[PDB]
Amino acid sequence: MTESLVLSPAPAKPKRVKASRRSASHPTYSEMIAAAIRAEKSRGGSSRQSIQKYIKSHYKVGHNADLQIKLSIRRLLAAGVLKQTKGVGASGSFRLAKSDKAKRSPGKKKKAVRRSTSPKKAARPRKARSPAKKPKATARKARKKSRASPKKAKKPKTVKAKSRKASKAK
Amino acid sequence: MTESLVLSPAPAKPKRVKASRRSASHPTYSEMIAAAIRAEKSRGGSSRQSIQKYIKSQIKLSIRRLLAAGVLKQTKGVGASGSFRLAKSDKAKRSPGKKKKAVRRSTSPKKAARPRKARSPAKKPKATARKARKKSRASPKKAKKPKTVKAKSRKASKAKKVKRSKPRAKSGARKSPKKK
Amino acid sequence: KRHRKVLRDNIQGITKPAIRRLARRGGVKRISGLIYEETRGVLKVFLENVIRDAVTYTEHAKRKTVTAMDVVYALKRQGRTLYGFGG
Amino acid sequence: KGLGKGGAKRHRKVLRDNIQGITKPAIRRLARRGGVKRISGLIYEETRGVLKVFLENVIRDAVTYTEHAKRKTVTAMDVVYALKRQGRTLYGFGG
Amino acid sequence: ARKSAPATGGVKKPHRYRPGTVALREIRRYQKSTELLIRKLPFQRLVREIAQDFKTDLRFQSSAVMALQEASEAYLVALFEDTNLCAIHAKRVTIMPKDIQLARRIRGER
Amino acid sequence: HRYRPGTVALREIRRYQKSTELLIRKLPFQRLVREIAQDFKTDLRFQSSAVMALQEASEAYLVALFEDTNLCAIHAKRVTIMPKDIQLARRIRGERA
Amino acid sequence: LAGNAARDNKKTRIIPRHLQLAVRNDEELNKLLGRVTIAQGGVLPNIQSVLLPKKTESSKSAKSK
Repeated sequence: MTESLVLSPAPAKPKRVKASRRSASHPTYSEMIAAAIRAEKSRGGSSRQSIQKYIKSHYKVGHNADLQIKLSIRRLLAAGVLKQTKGVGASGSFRLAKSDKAKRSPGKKKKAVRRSTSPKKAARPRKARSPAKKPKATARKARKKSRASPKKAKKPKTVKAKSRKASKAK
Repeated sequence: MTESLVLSPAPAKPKRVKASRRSASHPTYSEMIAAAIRAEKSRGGSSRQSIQKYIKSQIKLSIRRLLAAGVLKQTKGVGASGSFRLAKSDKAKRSPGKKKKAVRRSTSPKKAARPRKARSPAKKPKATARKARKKSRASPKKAKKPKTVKAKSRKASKAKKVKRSKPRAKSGARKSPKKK
Repeated sequence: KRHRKVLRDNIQGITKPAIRRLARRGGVKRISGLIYEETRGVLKVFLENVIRDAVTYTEHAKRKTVTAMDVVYALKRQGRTLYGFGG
Repeated sequence: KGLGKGGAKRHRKVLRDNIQGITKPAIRRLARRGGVKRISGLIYEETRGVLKVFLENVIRDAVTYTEHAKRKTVTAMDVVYALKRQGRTLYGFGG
Repeated sequence: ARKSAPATGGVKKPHRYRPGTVALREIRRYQKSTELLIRKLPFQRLVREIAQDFKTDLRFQSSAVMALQEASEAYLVALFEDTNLCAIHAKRVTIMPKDIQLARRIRGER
Repeated sequence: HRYRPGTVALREIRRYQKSTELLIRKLPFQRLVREIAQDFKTDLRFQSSAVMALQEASEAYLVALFEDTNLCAIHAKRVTIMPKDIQLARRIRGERA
Repeated sequence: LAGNAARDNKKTRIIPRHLQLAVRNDEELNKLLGRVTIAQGGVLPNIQSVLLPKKTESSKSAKSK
């Protein structure tokens, strides 16, 4: 039909121009779902809210994208790209389809840092009490007074055992 | 769990250190090769010996573990060694794939082969412009000047629509190959 | 009685570990899912053919119960002979 | 080109060539009759051994049948009896 | 102390009793004893089921069912002998259903 | 001009199937038949019909075997038929008995 | 021959298994009485070499994988 390849692209051309180009400005048309999957970091990406909040940036909108999202996801599970799991409290469970048997019950696995913000609690009785407990996020507490080791820390850092003491004495 | 409880003293007392202030070093058995793959500077993927070089700062079991986790998609080859790459997700279709013979987007030529099937010729998987439906028997040096005459006969609005339409295909031609 | 007429209902639910034990008796170590269905089918086809001679022998003798002797006659006709159940 | 040039043989029979007379083209036609596209180089020697075993089993009964009849000629009736018992019953030789 | 035992919750296993070891243990036992692997009663129901369609007013003796079962079990085992040899010829031990197609075709059965 | 491998085989497949002929040469077969029976019994005579009957059974047995070994090759991924196929076919068919 | 198999089995009585033995071990006694089913006769321990991998119980490649 002419509507799909001649008429409709004409008004959306400026939106697509502002969208992804060779300058790596944005993800492509069929990879926004993959972007949602990698950025979700949860048990399952919600069908509506998560996808909207990860595609909130500037792209082809108003072009009936609220049907085009459905029409695009309607062509993804053919090659085993995405799959779904059951739930009670999630609007959607779109997940990456990979070598986890795709039929596994939820478990537990986490890996983050929380004692990384602990040595300010050691500098408090030792050095100073500048932070006032607010700046605990990643980009915060980077206003210098933020060090953990000697010069070698910026380069590949070492645990600097007793051998490093003799090396420094050298 | 001793493999992760009494061998956990190994990452508790390694002279090399990881997962500290700043991204100085990568966590063990996870996101270790992520930076190396992101800084690929290669076609098709990395190799086992090259990865041995990058890790300098159980490889097969780690690769299988990352496959099970779901972070790796690679390609198949024999002359190329290794072919290691992560999940960049620029285009998941890659249906042509080139190799010396392919079809442009496999849809617009299909949209042109559809009149072939509908009309008298009903050709095998070959697709061309409209004038072949009027004359199936054609030849170069002769089957192109009528197109220029038709373009001259048509209007500036049609010419502008022609300039505007396929730029969609210009944008799409970089999706699947991801590059030149 | 005689309330059962059609043979649509199947009571041929061969047990999976029995197939595994039968397969492992012959030296099998990895059995796929599709193997189980045809394994019953092979048994059904083999049982169907051997029983054709049994009924024909039974009807000739005007019997109501198939004896072990008739089975041996049917079995030895098809090339697979059993010993100890007839003679 | 002239003369044998190598591999020539002018020694027919004389306690030889009985089983080696089934040359490679002869085996090929039998393979092609059953329908093949390509055969390995080892199938030629194996075919001669396979054919001999089948012939040996049949002829063993045939000579036994002939001796019981107290005659020296071996007829098509004796060999077909061996085939019938084995299961490869052959028609067209019933007289 | 503790763990690294046959009890494992979210824990790496020591890679013991790999696929094949259980089979190697079982093949020795089952080939060492004479037994009827198929349960007796379901086979008795099976032989009754099939024979009823061919004719009615038909019963089976206790030895008759046993005679059919032993022949049927031996037929399956003998078939498993040929089909297993098909797998090794194809560099497999998975006895995938392509074996049964070739084994039955070679004999004058199917 | 030059026939690439496999081109003539397909033509020869469609020819031998519809033909009526003996593929084993007559003279070597007579010598083979006499020799194998010579050791079993010394003083023997062979009728022409018996030689013809033996050849037909021997050829048909090999032809039937070739069909099964062809289906043994299709079980694998190789068009070529190796001694692996023939020996396996003999065991399944009961020839090695 | 059946009595010899019983001695190896350490049981005096010829169990139908013992009769199944000495029939398949000898080809000459197998050419006779071949297409038969022995009642309550266990199969011979015929195992293919492919079923035993060995190779340090690890991957064909280097190291234990």
